[PDB]
Amino acid sequence: EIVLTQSPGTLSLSPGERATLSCRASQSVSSSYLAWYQQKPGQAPRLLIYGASSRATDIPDRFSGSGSGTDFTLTISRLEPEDFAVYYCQQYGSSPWTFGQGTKVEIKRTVAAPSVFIFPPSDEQLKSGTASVVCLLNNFYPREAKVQWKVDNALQSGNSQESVTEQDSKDSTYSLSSTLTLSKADYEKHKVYACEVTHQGLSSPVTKSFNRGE
Amino acid sequence: QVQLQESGPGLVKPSETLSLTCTVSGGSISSYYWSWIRQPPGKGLEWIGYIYYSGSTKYNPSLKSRVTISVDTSKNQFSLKLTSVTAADTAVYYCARIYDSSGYYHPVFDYWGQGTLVTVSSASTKGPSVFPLAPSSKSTSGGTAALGCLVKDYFPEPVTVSWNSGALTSGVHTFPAVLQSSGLYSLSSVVTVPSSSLGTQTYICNVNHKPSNTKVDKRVEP
Amino acid sequence: SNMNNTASWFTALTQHGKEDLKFPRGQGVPINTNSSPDDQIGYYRRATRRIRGGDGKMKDLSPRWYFYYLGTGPEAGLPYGANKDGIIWVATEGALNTPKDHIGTRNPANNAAIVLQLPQGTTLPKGFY
Repeated sequence: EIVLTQSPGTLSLSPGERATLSCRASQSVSSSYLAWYQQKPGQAPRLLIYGASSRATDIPDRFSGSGSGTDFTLTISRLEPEDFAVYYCQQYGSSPWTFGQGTKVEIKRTVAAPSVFIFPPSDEQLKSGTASVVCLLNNFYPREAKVQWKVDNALQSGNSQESVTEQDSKDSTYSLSSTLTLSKADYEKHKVYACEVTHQGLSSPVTKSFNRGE
Repeated sequence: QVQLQESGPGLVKPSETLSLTCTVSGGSISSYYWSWIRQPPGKGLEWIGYIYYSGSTKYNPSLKSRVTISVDTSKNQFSLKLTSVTAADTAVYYCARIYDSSGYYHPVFDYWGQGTLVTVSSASTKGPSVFPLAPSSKSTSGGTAALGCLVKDYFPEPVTVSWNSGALTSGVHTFPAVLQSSGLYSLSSVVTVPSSSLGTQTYICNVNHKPSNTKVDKRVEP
Repeated sequence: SNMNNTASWFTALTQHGKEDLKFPRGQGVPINTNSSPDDQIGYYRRATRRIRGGDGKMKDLSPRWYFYYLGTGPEAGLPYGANKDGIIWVATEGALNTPKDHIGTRNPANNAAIVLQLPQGTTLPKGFY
C-alpha cells in the first residue's frame, strides 16, 4: 500500500500566521489523487482540498493544496483559533485508499494561569464506601501543568489520574481534572486534602485545600 | 438535507462478527457510492471499503478476508459486516457518501455519519454511578463558581453529558474518560457559572450510558 | 521498436474529417467486460502519422485516436479533464477519478488489440470510423 507520512506531527502557531503542513507518499500518486480533510474533536472529518489542488466550495481560499508525485503541502493562511484541528491527507492514487496519521494544529495565545477549584467526595459516594476528590484547573494556557495531591501533608503518588480537554476552539485554552481516589476508611483517617498546582502563568506553586467535614 | 446515521452494537466479543447499518435520510442511496471508514481511539483514519448503489464493491485488501458491505435500497440503508474481530478492530466507525459535486468523479467523502464506537472486549457492560461535584467556597473564584458531575465506573465507552437538557453549553468542560485499574472508566463534566446565580438558577447534568441503558438527570446544588 | 506494454488495449478511431473527437458527457468509453463501473474513465489521444506523398513531399495521414484508461498510457500523469491539445476525456456514470494501474496498457506481443466497441445508443461523431 501507499503510506502517507505527515510532518510535523504537531504545529503550534499564532492566529494570523501561515501554516504549512507536509504530506509525503511512499510511491507517486501523480497530480490529482490527493485530498485533505479537517477533523475537530468529536466530529467527523470534513473535506478541504481534493485533486491535490482543488478547493471544496464551502472552504475559504486561505486553504490551498499543492504538490505532485510524492510531495504534497496544505497551506493555511491567516490562521484562526477555530482552525484548531487534526488535518489529514488522503490518497486515492492507489488501492487501498490511505490516510496520513494527521498533523494537529494548536493555536498559540497569551499565557493564562488556571483557576483552581477543589471538590470533596459527595455524601452519596461516601455512603457506598469510596471517596473521589477532584481538583479542577480551568481555562489555562499553555497545556503544561503539574498537579500534586497532599493529604495531611503527605505527598501522594500513584493514586490519582488526570484528564485534559482538547484546546478550546474559541479561547484556545485547556482545562484539566485530577482525581484522587481513596477508600472511605482512608478518607476518614485524614483531615487536610490539598491540590498543589504549578503552571507558567503562576509566579510560584499554589495550593487549594479543604478540611474533611468543614 | 442529506443525513447519515450509524447504528449497531457498541460492544462485540473477540472472534465474533461486528455488524453496523447506515441509515440515509434526506436523500436516496440510489445513484451514489457509499463507504465505511474507521478511526481507532486516538489514531488516524482507515478506509474499509465502498459499495455502489447497484451493488459493486471494493474493499481494503488488508481487510478483504473479513469484510462485507451490502446495500438495501428498499430501506435506504447500507451495512458493514466484519468477521473475526479483535481489539485491533476497536474504533469509531463512520459511514460516508462518496460524491464529487464538481462533476469530475473524485472519490471525496462529502457527507458523513456522526460515527459509532465499537469496543471489542470480553468484558460485560457496567452502568455508571453519578455523583455531584457541588459548588462551594472551595469551588468559587470571585464572581465565578464551578460545579459538575462525576460519572464513575462504567464500561464500555461512551457516555454523553449535557447540561440543562442542552440549554447550557458555554463554560462546559466534559473531560475525556480515564481507564481505572479496575478496568472501568470514569469521567467528570464541569461548568462555570456566576456565583450570584447559585441560589436561583438550577443546574442539571444529563448523563446517558446507552450500553447499560443508564440515563440520569442529577441536579447539582450547594 | 520495443514498445513493451505501452499500447492501447483497443483499436483506434480514425478521424476522416476536420473536427476533433468528442463525445456527449457519459459516453465514449470503450466496452470492456473485464472492468468495473469505477474503471470506466479515460482519454483518447490523437496519434499522427506522416508518409511521403506522390509529389515527394511529406504528407499527413488521417489522425487516429487511441483510448487509454485514466492514469495509464502516454498521458498517465495528466488529471482527468485537463485541457491539453490532442487529448479528449470520456467517462461513464459510476466512474471514479483514480488511476487504472490494475488495467494498465497492452503488450502487443502478448495480446491483440480489442476491437473498439461503443454501447448501442452512443452518439458517434461526424467523420469518425
